[PDB]
Amino acid sequence: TGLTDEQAQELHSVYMSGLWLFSAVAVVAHLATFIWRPWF
Amino acid sequence: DLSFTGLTDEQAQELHSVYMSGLWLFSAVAVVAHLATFIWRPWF
Amino acid sequence: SKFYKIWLIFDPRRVFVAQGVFLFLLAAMIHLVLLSTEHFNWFELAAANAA
Amino acid sequence: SKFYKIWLIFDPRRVFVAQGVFLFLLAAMIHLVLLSTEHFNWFELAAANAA
Amino acid sequence: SKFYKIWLIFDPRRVFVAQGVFLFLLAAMIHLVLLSTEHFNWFELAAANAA
Amino acid sequence: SKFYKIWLIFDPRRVFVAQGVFLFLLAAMIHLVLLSTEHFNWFELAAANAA
Amino acid sequence: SKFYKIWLIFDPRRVFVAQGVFLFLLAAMIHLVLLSTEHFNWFELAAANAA
Amino acid sequence: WNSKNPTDIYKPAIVVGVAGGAVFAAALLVSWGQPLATDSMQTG
Amino acid sequence: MEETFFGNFDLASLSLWLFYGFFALLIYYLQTENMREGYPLEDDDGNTAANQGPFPLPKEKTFKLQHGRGELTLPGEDVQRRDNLALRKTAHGNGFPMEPTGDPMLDGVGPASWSKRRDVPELDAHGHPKIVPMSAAEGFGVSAGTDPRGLPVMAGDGEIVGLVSDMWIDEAEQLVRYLEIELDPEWGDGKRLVQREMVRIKSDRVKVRSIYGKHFKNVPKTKSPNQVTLLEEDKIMAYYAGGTLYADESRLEPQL
Amino acid sequence: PEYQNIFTQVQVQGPAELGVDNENNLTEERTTGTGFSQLIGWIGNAQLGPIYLGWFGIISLVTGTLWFNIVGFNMLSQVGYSIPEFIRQLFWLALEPPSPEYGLRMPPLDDGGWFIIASFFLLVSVISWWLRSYQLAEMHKMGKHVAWAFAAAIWLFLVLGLFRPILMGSWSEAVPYGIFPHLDWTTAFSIRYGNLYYNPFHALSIVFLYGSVLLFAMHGATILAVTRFGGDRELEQIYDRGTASERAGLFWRWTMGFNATMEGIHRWAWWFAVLTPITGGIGILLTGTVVDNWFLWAVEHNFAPDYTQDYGYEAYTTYDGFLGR
Amino acid sequence: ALLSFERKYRVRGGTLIGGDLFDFWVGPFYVGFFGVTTAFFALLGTILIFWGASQQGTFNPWLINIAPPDLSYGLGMAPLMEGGLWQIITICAIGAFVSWALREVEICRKLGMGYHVPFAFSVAIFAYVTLVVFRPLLMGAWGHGFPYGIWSHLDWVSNTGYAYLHFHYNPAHMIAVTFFFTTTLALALHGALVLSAANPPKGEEVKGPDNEDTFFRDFIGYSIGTLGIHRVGLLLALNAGFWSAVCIIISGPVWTKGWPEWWNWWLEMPIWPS
Amino acid sequence: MTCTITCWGIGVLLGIMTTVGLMVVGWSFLQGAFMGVLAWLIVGGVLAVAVC
Amino acid sequence: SNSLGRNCVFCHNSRAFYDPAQHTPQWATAMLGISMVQELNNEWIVPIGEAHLPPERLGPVYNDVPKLACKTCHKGYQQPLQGLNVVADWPELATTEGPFYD
Ligand code: BCL
Ligand code: BCL
Ligand code: BCL
Ligand SMILES: CC[C@H]1c2cc3[nH]c4c(c3C)C(=O)[C@H](C(=O)OC)c4c3nc(cc4[nH]c(cc(n2)[C@@H]1C)c(C(C)=O)c4C)[C@@H](C)[C@@H]3CCC(=O)OC/C=C(\C)CCC[C@H](C)CCC[C@H](C)CCCC(C)C
Ligand SMILES: COC(C)(C)C(=O)/C=C/C(C)=C/C=C/C(C)=C/C=C/C(C)=C/C=C/C=C(C)/C=C/C=C(/C)CC/C=C(/C)CCC=C(C)C
Ligand SMILES: COC(C)(C)C(=O)/C=C/C(C)=C/C=C/C(C)=C/C=C/C(C)=C/C=C/C=C(C)/C=C/C=C(\C)CC/C=C(/C)CCC=C(C)C
Ligand SMILES: COC(C)(C)C(=O)/C=C/C(C)=C/C=C/C(C)=C/C=C/C(C)=C/C=C/C=C(C)/C=C/C=C(\C)CC/C=C(/C)CCC=C(C)C
Ligand SMILES: COC(C)(C)C(=O)/C=C/C(C)=C/C=C/C(C)=C/C=C/C(C)=C/C=C/C=C(C)/C=C/C=C(\C)CC/C=C(\C)CCC=C(C)C
Ligand SMILES: COC(C)(C)C(=O)/C=C/C(C)=C/C=C/C(C)=C/C=C/C(C)=C/C=C/C=C(C)/C=C/C=C(\C)CC/C=C(\C)CCC=C(C)C
Ligand SMILES: COC(C)(C)C(=O)/C=C/C(C)=C/C=C/C(C)=C/C=C/C(C)=C/C=C\C=C(C)\C=C\C=C(\C)CC/C=C(/C)CCC=C(C)C
Ligand SMILES: COC(C)(C)C(=O)/C=C/C(C)=C/C=C/C(C)=C/C=C/C(C)=C\C=C/C=C(C)/C=C/C=C(\C)CC/C=C(\C)CCC=C(C)C
Ligand SMILES: COC(C)(C)C(=O)/C=C/C(C)=C/C=C\C(C)=C/C=C\C(C)=C\C=C\C=C(C)/C=C/C=C(\C)CC/C=C(/C)CCC=C(C)C
Ligand SMILES: [Fe+3]
Repeated sequence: TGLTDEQAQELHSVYMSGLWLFSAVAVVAHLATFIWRPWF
Repeated sequence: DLSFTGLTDEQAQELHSVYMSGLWLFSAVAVVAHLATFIWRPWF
Repeated sequence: SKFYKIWLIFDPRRVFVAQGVFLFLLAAMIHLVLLSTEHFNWFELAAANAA
Repeated sequence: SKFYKIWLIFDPRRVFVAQGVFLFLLAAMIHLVLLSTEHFNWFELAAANAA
Repeated sequence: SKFYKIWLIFDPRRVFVAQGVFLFLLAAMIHLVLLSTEHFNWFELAAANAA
Repeated sequence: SKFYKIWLIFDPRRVFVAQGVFLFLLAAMIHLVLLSTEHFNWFELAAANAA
Repeated sequence: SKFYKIWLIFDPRRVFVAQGVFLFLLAAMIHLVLLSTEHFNWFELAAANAA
Repeated sequence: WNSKNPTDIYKPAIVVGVAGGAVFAAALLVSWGQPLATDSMQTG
Repeated sequence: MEETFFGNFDLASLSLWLFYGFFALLIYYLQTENMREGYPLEDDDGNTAANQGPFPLPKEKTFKLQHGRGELTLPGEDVQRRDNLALRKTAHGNGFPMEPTGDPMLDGVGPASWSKRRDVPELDAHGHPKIVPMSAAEGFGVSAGTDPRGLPVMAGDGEIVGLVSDMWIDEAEQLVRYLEIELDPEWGDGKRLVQREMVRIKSDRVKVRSIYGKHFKNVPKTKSPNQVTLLEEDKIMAYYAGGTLYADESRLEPQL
Repeated sequence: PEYQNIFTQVQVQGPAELGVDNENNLTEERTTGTGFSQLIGWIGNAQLGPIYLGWFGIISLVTGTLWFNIVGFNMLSQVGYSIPEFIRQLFWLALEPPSPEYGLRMPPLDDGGWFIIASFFLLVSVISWWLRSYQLAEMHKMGKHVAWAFAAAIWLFLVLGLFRPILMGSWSEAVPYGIFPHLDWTTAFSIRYGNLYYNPFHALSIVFLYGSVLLFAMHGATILAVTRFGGDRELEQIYDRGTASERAGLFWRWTMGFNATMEGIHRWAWWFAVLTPITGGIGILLTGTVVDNWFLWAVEHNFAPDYTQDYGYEAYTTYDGFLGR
Repeated sequence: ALLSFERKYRVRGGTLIGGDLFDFWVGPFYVGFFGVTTAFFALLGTILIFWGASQQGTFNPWLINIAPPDLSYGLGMAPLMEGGLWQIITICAIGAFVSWALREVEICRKLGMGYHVPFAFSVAIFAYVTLVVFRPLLMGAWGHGFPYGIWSHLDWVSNTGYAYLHFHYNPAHMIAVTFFFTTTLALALHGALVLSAANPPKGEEVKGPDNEDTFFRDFIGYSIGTLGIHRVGLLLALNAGFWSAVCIIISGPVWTKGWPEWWNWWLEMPIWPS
Repeated sequence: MTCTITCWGIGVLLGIMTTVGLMVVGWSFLQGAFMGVLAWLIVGGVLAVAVC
Repeated sequence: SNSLGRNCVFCHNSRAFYDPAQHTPQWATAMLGISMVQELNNEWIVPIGEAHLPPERLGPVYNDVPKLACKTCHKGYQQPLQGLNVVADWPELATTEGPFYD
C-alpha cells in the first residue's frame, strides 16, 4: 500500500543494475551476430 | 488558482521541465534513427 | 510557450503510464508495416544484398 | 473574438481527453486510407522507383 | 430575429455535444458518399490523371 | 386564428425533439429517394455530362 | 352538433399524437403506392419526357 | 515534495491499449491484408 | 386428403386459420394475466388516467398463502404502495422525471426506492425464518471460495469502514445472502447488512463500490440481530443500489 | 467492475436437505443417499440430492435400457462385434426403420423387426416417465404444469414416430436410431416433401423456438440484473411484490412499452416452449398425408418469392476469370 | 400513463450522453440520446424498405425482397436499385440495434440494476453482425449477406446450408443446435415449476421455494436452485447465440469443402486399425 | 482455489504441447488437437483431484 | 459435387430441386453425363472387363469389373484438366470414321 523514499533508493538501484547487466549481454550478442551475419 | 490535479502552479512547471527533458531525449534518438534510415533506404 | 499548465488538468501519473502503452503500440505497428513492404523489409534486403 | 467562454460551458479536462482521442483516430484513419489506395502509397512507390 | 430563447428551453452544454456529434457524422458520411462514386473520388482521379 | 393554444397542451421541449427527428428523417429519406432514381441522381449526372 | 364531447372521452394529447403518426403514415403510403405504378410515377415521367 | 492522493492510474492505459489494438489490427490488415482470401463465384 | 374444400383451401390451410384464432385468444389471455399488479394506470399527479389500454383487467384470482398468512387476491388495491414520497415534478405536464426534495438515498426514491413489503421474515417450509446468521445455524460452514469473515470492508472511494463480523445464509438453499459489517467508530456505530450481490470478495478484502465511506452510517438497520423482515431486506438492498447513481454528482451526470 | 452474479464467490455447505414431506409419504421411496459437488456449486446448487424411485421411474429406466441395448447391441453386431470399429463408426451406425415394402406389417428381424421391438420399449419408457412426472406433481400437491409441458414434447415424439407412420400406412416413415442417421433423415424428409422451410407450421414452430431462446435470455438476464434486490426469489415476489419485481417490470415497460409480472413471465415462458413441438407436430402430421410438396403449396398460395436474375455462373463470371487465368 | 408504482422510479439522471436534453418519457417509452437515434434509424430503415418494395412492384409482406448487390461489386458501394438500398438499410439496422442496446444501458442505469440485459442483446447483435458484415468482409463481397425479405431470407439459408453439401455435419451447427433444444427444454421446465408452485390444485396452499427445489430432486435427482436456473439459463441462451455465430463464420472463410468431409480427421486417425 | 485453476492451467498447457508434438511426428492438427483436448481433460482433471 | 469439386448450388436451387426453371445450365450438362456414364459402363467398360481382366483387377466383395463414374474423368475439378484442349492434337481419337486432319 505505497512505498517510501528510502525503499525506492534500493529498488531503483537494483533495477538499474540489472538493466545494465541485461543490456551488456544484449549488446555483445548483437555485436557477435553482426559479425557472423550482418543485416546492413 | 485553477488546478484539477492538486499541484500548485510552481510544482507543475518544475515537473514539466523533467517531462520535456525526457521527451527531447527520446525525440533526439528518434531523429538520428530516422536520419540514418533515410540515407540507408529513402522512402521519398 | 506556457504548456506547463497541462499538468494542472491532466494527472501526470496517468499520462505517463498511458503514453507508455501508446508509444509501444505505435512502435510495434510501424515496424511490422515495414515488413509487409517489399522494399523496406530489411530481413529480405540482406538476402538480396548477400546474393 | 469571444470564443473563450466555451470553457465556461465545457469542462476542460473532459474535452481535452475527447479531443486527444478523436484527433489520433482521425489521423490514423486517414493514413490507412492513403495506404488502401495505390497512388498514395509511399511504401510501394519506393519499390516502383527502385526498378 | 428572436431565436435566442431556444437556450431558455434547451441546455447549452447538452445541445453542443449532441450537435458536435451530428456535424461530424454528417461530414464523414458525405465525404464517404463522394468516395463511393467514380467522378468525385479524388483519390482515384489522381491515379487516372497520372497516366 | 388561435393555433397558439397548441402549446397549452404540448410541452415545447418535447415537441421540438419530435419534429427534429422527423424533419431530418424527411431530409435524409427524400434525398436518398432521388439518389436511387436514374434521372434525378445528380452524382451520376455529373459523370454523364462529363462524357 | 355535439361532436365536441369526444374530448371528454379522449385525451387531446394522446389523440393528437395518434393522428399525427397516422396521417404521416397515410401520406407516406399513398405517395409510395403512386410511385409503384407506371402511370402516376412522376420520377419516371420526368425521365420519359426528357427522352 | 509529492502528491499522496489516490488515483486510478491504470484506467487510461487499458482503454488506450484497446483502442490502439483496433488501429494495430487495421494497419496490419491493410499492409499485409486478408491471409485467406477465399474468393467465390456467383451461380444464381 | 388431397381434396380442397373450396378454391385452394385444404386441410392444411384450415389448421393454419384455427391456430390463428387460438393464438389471438392466447395473446389476449397472456396479456391480461400480466395486469394483476400495477393497474389502474394513474398519471404523474396520482389521479387515474383517462387511458387504460385495450386490454381490460382480469378476473380476481386468490392465492392461499401458507403458514396462516391468509389469502391474496392480486387484482385489487396494492398494499405495497408508498406514501409521502419526497419527490417533486420537474414539469407541469406528463412524461418528465421527478426531482428528489431531499436526500434521495435517505428518502428512498429512484434507484434507492424500496417497496412496502410485509414486516415479517420470509419463512421456509417448516416455518422458521429463512435467512439467519451462521452463528445460529448448526452444521453450516464454508466449503469453497474465499471466507470473507474477518476481512476489512473497503468502500467505493477506498475508505475502510470496518471488518466483516458475520454472514447471513439461506439454510433452505444453502446460499449466502448477506454479509454483516462491523462499522468502525469513525464511520458508524453498530452492524450493517450488505447483500452478496453488491460485494466482491478478494483475497485480503471485500470491496463494495456502490457506497462511499460516508454513506455507511445511514444504511438501514435490522430490528433484531437474529432475523431480517421482508421490509428491512427491501430497504437495505435498495440503499446500496441507490448509491450506484447518488454516491456523487459524477455518477448522476452524463458520462459523455 | 460491479460483481455480476454469474459465479458464487463463496459457498456454504451444511447438512443435506432430504426434501419436504406430507401424508403421501414421499420419503419411503427416496434413496436417502446424497453427495455434494463443489464444481457444479459455482453456478448452481452443490447437492446431488436423493432421487425418488417409484414404479413409473423404474419401469421407464428398465425399458429404456432395453431400447438402448437392443439398438446398441444391433450396432455392435453390424460391424461384426469389432469394438475398435464400433467406436470408430459410432456416430454413423444406426438401427434403420423397416423397408417400405412391408407396410404396417411386422418386418423380419434383420430388416426392421428389431426396430419395432426396440421402438415398443422406447414408447413404454417415455410414457412411463410422463406418468412419473404426473404422479410426482399430484403427490407434491403441485400443479401439473410439468406434466402438461412434457406432454407437448411427447406429442411431437408420438407424431414423428407413431402417429404419422400409421396415417401413411408404413412403418418405414419412422426415424432411424442413429446420431448422424437421424440428421440424414431430417434432411431427406425436407427434400422428399418439397422444402420444409415453406411449411407454415415449421415456420410457426421456428417462431416459438426462437422466441423460447429469445425470452429465456431476456428472463435470465433480467433476473440476474435484479438479483441485487432479491430477484432470484421469484415465488416470494409473486405473493408479496418487492422492488425487484417493480424494477424488472419498469425496465421492459420503458424499453418496449409493456411488461409482465413475476408470475406472468412464466406464463409467456411456458407457452412459447410448449407451442414449439405442438405446432411442429401438426406440421409433420400434414406433411405427406395432405400436401406432399410444400414449395408448390407455397406457389399455389402466393407466398413463394420470385427472382428475375439469371442462374448459371456464366451469367456472372467466367471459368478462366474465377481461376485467375 | 404511469403504473401504480412507477412514479417513485422516474427520477432525473443516469444518462450516458445528452443529460436532461432528451431525458424524458413519451408514453411508456423512455427517450434518451440513443432513443432519438433509434427512432431516426429505425424509421429510416423502415421507410427505405417500403420504398424498395414500391420499386420492386409488390407490397405483399411475403413477397417483399431487398437483395444485396452481386458478388462482382465486391466490398464497394452498389447502385441503390441494384443492391445499394440493402447496404444503406444494413447501416441503419446496425445503428438502430446498437442504439437500442445503449438505450437499455441508460434505462437499467436509471433503475440502479445490472447491465445483463444489454450485454445479452449484444450477443444477438454479434450474431447479426457476423452474418451481414463480418462474414461478407472475410469472403470479400457484400452479396454474401442475407436479403431483407420474410421468405427470401429463408432461401438464403437453404442455399447457404446446401453450399456445403450437408450442413447438419457442421461441428459448430451440432453444438449450436443442441443449445436451442436445451434452452427451450430449460425454459419449459423452469416456467413449469413457478407456475406449478404458485398455482396448486384448487383448495391447496401455494408452495414455497423448498417445494419446487425438492420436486426435481424427486424427479431427476438434482435441482439447480432458484438462482442457478436463471444463471445457467442465460448461459445456455448466450452460448446458443455465440455458437450460431461460429457455425456460419467458418462456413466459407475457414471451410470451403463439404461439411461431411470435415469428419475425415476422425475416420482416418492413425490409432484406428486398417 | 488457486490450485485447481493452476492444475487446470497445466492441463491446457499440456494439450497445446500434445497438439504440436503429434503434428511433428505426423498426424494432423485436428487429429492432434483431439488428443490435446483429451489430454487436457484427463491429466488436468486428475491433477486437480489427486492434489488440492 | 465431390467429383466436380463444386457444391449443390452449382447446378440446383435448394428451394426447388425439382423445378426445371430453377436450374443452372450446368444441370443439363450433368444430365447428359448420367446417360454417358450408364452407356459407358453397361456397353463399353463391363463387357471388356469381364472378358480380359485378370482376377487381381476385380472387386473384393462381388469380384466385379471396376466401373467408371463422374470422378474418373474430373478427378476433383469442374472440368477434366480444367478445360484443357486435349483433343485438338489427336484427331484420331476425335471420331470413329477415319481421322480428319484437314
Ligand atoms: C436534388 C437537387 C439538390 C437537392 C435539392 C434540395 C432541395 C430542393 C431542398 C434540399 C434541402 C436540403 N438539402 Mg438537398 N439537394 C441535393 C443534395 C444535397 C446534399 C449533397 C451533399 O449533395 C446535401 C448535404 C443536401 C442537404 C440539404 C439540407 C441543406 C436541406 C435539408 C434539411 C433537412 O433535411 O434537415 C433539416 C432538419 C433538421 C431539424 C436538422 C437540424 C439539426 C441541427 C444540428 C439542429 C441544431 C439546432 C440547435 C438547437 C441550434 C438551434 C439554433 C437555431 C438558430 C435556433 N442536399 C441535390 C443536389 N435539397 C431542403 C431544405 O431544407 O431546404 C431548406 C430543400 O428544400
Ligand atoms: C402525385 C402528384 C404530387 C403529389 C400529390 C399530392 C396530393 C394530391 C397531396 C399531397 C400531399 C402532400 N404531399 Mg405529395 N405529391 C407528390 C410528391 C410529393 C413529394 C415529393 C418529394 O415528390 C413530397 C415531399 C410530397 C409531400 C406531401 C406533403 C406536403 C403532403 C402530405 C402530408 C402527409 O402525408 O402527412 C401529414 C403529416 C403530419 C400530419 C404530421 C406533421 C408533423 C409535424 C412536424 C408535427 C408538428 C406538430 C407541432 C405540434 C407543431 C404544430 C404547429 C401547427 C401550426 C399547429 N409530395 C406528387 C408530386 N401530395 C397531401 C396533403 O396533405 O396535402 C395537404 C395532398 O392532398
Ligand atoms: C434440411 C432440414 C430442414 C428441417 C427439417 C425439420 C424436421 C424434419 C423437423 C423440423 C422441426 C423443427 N425445426 Mg426445422 N428444418 C430445417 C430448418 C430449420 C431451422 C433453420 C435455421 O434453418 C431451424 C431453426 C429449425 C427449427 C426447428 C424447430 C422449430 C423444430 C423442432 C421442434 C423441437 O423442439 O424439437 C424437440 C422435440 C424432440 C427432440 C422430441 C422429444 C422426444 C422425447 C420427448 C424425449 C425422448 C428422450 C429420449 C428417450 C432420449 C432420452 C435419453 C436421456 C439421456 C435419458 N429448422 C430444414 C428446412 N425441422 C420439427 C418440426 O417440424 O416441428 C413441427 C421436425 O420434425
Ligand atoms: C420442445 C421443447 C423442449 C422439450 C421439452 C421437454 N422435454 C422434457 C420435458 C420437457 C418439458 C420434461 O419434463 C422431461 C424431463 O424429464 O425433463 C427433465 C423431458 C425430457 N426430454 C428429454 C430429452 C430431450 N428433449 C428434447 C427436446 C425438447 N423437449 C426441447 C428442447 C430432445 C430432442 C432434441 O429431441 C431430447 C432428446 C429427456 C432428457 C427427458 C425425458 C426422457 C426420459 O427420461 O425418458 C425415459 C428414458 C430413460 C430413463 C432411459 C433412456 C435411455 C438411457 C440412455 C438408457 C440407460 C443407459 C445406461 C448407460 C445403462 C447401460 C446399461 C448396460 C451397460 C447394461
Ligand atoms: C414516401 O413518400 C415520398 C413522396 C417519398 C415523401 O417524401 C412523402 C412526403 C411527406 C409525407 C411529406 C410530409 C411532410 C410534412 C407534413 C411537412 C412537415 C413539416 C413542417 C410542419 C415544417 C415544420 C417546420 C418547423 C420549424 C422548422 C420550425 C422552426 C422553429 C424555430 C427554431 C422556432 C423555435 C425557437 C424558439 C426560440 C421557440 C421560442 C421559445 C420560447 C418563447 C421559450
Ligand atoms: C443522405 O442524403 C445526402 C444527400 C447524402 C445528404 O448528405 C443530405 C444531408 C442533409 C439533409 C443534411 C442537412 C444538414 C443540416 C440541416 C444541418 C445544418 C447544420 C447546422 C445548423 C450546423 C450549425 C452549426 C453551427 C456551429 C458549427 C456552431 C458553432 C458554435 C460555436 C462553437 C459557438 C459556441 C461558443 C460559445 C463560447 C458559446 C457561448 C457561451 C457562453 C456565452 C457562456
Ligand atoms: C390501402 O388503400 C388505399 C386505396 C391505398 C388507401 O389509401 C385507403 C385509404 C383510406 C382508408 C383512407 C383513410 C383516411 C382517413 C379516414 C382520413 C382521416 C383523416 C382525418 C380525420 C383528417 C384529420 C385532420 C385533423 C387535423 C389535421 C387537424 C388539425 C389540428 C389542428 C392543428 C388543431 C390543433 C390546434 C390547437 C391549438 C389545439 C386545440 C386547441 C386547444 C388545446 C385549445
Ligand atoms: C517485427 O517487429 C520488431 C521489429 C521485432 C519489433 O516489434 C521491434 C520491437 C520494439 C519496437 C520494441 C522495443 C523494445 C523495448 C522498448 C524494450 C526495451 C527494453 C527494456 C526496458 C529492457 C528491460 C529490462 C529489464 C530488466 C531485465 C531489468 C533487470 C532488473 C530486474 C527486474 C531485477 C530488479 C529487482 C530488484 C533490484 C529486486 C527488488 C529490490 C528491492 C525490493 C529493494
Ligand atoms: C496507422 O497509421 C500509420 C501510417 C501506420 C502511422 O504511422 C500512424 C502514426 C501516427 C498517427 C502518428 C501519431 C504519433 C504521435 C502523435 C506522436 C506522439 C508522441 C509524443 C507526444 C511523444 C511523447 C514523448 C513523451 C516522452 C517519451 C516523455 C519522456 C518523459 C520522461 C520519461 C520524463 C519522466 C516523466 C515525467 C516527469 C512525467 C510525470 C510522471 C512522473 C513524475 C512519474
Ligand atoms: C456399451 O453399451 C451397449 C448396450 C453395448 C451399447 O451398445 C450402447 C448403446 C448405443 C451406442 C446405442 C446408442 C443409441 C443411439 C445412437 C440412438 C439415438 C437415438 C435417436 C437419435 C433417436 C431418434 C429419434 C427417434 C424417434 C424420433 C422415435 C420415435 C418413435 C417412437 C419410439 C414412437 C414409437 C414407435 C413405434 C413403431 C411403436 C411400436 C409399437 C407397437 C408395435 C405396439
Ligand atoms: C568458423 O566460423 C565461426 C568463427 C565459428 C563463426 O561463424 C563465428 C561465430 C560467431 C560470431 C558466433 C555468433 C554468435 C551468436 C549468434 C551469439 C548469440 C547469442 C547471444 C547474443 C546471447 C547468448 C547468450 C544469452 C544469454 C545466455 C543471456 C542470458 C539471459 C539470462 C537468462 C537472463 C534472463 C532472465 C531475466 C532477466 C530474469 C528477470 C526477472 C524478472 C523480470 C522478474
Ligand atoms: C556503412 O553504413 C551502412 C551499413 C550503409 C549503414 O549505416 C546502414 C544503416 C542504415 C540503413 C540505417 C538503419 C538503421 C540503424 C543503424 C539504426 C536505426 C535505429 C535506431 C538508432 C534505434 C536504436 C535504438 C536503440 C535503443 C535500444 C535505444 C534506446 C532508446 C530509448 C528507448 C529511448 C527512450 C528513453 C527515455 C528516457 C524515455 C523512456 C520512456 C518511458 C519509460 C515511457
Ligand atoms: Fe423465473
